[PDB]
Amino acid sequence: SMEQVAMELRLTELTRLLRSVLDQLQDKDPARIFAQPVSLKEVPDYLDHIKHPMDFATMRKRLEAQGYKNLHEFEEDFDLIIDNCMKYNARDTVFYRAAVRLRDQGGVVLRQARREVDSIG
Repeated sequence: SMEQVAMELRLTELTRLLRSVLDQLQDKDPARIFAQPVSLKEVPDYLDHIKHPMDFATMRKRLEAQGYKNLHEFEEDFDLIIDNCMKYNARDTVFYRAAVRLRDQGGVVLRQARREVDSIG
């Protein structure tokens, strides 16, 4: 149906806007602390601590499959990245600190992304 195509075009254009958002957020992580999944070979206890691991590569795979239906879903995954790290790592660590800085800087980007998604529909 044409209605199904039109919905698919809207998902495509959301995907485009979320790719730009993802790029901008990842630039706020110049150390690449959040680029890849935590390795269970190197942190074998991780899944005892953190139930839903997340990282930028995993988000990018979901994005390229058009797997985010709305901005809320994408924000949920970004928040997991930050929140997971702030639980596993202590306040005095480079990891925790990196997460705080990513959260603070990413807020700016997400605030305007929300206006854009609402505005364009």
